[PDB]
Amino acid sequence: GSHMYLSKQLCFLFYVSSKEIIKKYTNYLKEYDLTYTGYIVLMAIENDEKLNIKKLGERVFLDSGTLTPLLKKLEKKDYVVRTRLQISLTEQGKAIKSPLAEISVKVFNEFNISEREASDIINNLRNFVSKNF
Amino acid sequence: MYLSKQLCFLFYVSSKEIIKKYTNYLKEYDLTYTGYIVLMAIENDEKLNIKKLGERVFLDSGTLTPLLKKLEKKDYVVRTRLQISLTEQGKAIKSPLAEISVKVFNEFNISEREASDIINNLRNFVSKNF
Repeated sequence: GSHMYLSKQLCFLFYVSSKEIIKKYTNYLKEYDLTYTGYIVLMAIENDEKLNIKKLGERVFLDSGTLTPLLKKLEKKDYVVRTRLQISLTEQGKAIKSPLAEISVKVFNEFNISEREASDIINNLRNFVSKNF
Repeated sequence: MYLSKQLCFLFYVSSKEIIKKYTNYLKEYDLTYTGYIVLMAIENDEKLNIKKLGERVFLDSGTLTPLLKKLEKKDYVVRTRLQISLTEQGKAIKSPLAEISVKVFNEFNISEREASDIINNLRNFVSKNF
């Protein structure tokens, strides 16, 4: 019944779409030596902001096991600093977010997807998370 | 600017959350998510060539071949001189594997109409793009 046929379609279609969207980011991100998840973390920390790792994890839907070695790497890259712990952006981190911001726009402009189609996806995923997170 | 920001993030979060859920359920089978997709794509009594399977799941041989070797080590697929088919053990879990997807998307509070809208959005995006 519908729980089976709809979930199968949901599963496959999220698998293909996610796979392929991440591929396009990763392409742009190589030039910066950043992974996709690393990019997400940087983009999520605001410039005036100091965060603890738990709250940061809540915001980007990552576990501590994932976020912890990732922050160390970003620290090594001099993009974030940890101050006893709080996380924030370095001047280099704040600066690198200028070009990084262009990447989402670039990816979107590269896909065949209209402004109206994007709007619908936004609305529906809001809810898909909304009544869910 | 906002459009592409919201779409970047909302997609990130959706996939982050589907996978978390498939990982929970898949541990019992020692399967990665991509491996699960691959098994789901091979019908119970089917023998396919690896090129066609690659087509079904949008993977090139660079990713698919090592994955098939692993699935073979796990006694789920048989590879034959290259043709792929399910082992008897792989056929024995096709049913419980399918039921996982229902468990997963179920954990969402999502109606039939809400799921259908998402499906139509994504199917459109996929057909226009890949």
